[PDB]
Amino acid sequence: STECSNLLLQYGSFCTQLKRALTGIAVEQDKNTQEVFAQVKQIYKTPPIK
Amino acid sequence: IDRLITGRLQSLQTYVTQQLIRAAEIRASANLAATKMSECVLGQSKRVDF
Repeated sequence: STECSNLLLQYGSFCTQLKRALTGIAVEQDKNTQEVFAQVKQIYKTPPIK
Repeated sequence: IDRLITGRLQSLQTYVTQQLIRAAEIRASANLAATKMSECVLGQSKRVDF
């Protein structure tokens, strides 16, 4: 809708702030996954004899 | 003036809420730094990768 978009432009930078917060949330989850599992330098392999 | 007052109050409350969340994160990091100073500078640590 063009009229609603032009009326939404009269408000501040709210939707820049809500877009910036969710991107910071979404980038943070990859850091959470990286901090727990990627603690080992080399991908080790087990011997065939078990 | 009522419309402008409502908009500025909403913006300032958004700023205060974001500051509270950032302050909680900073306090958690400060507690971690205090624990690291107490356990690693003032003594020898047996915890792995601490």
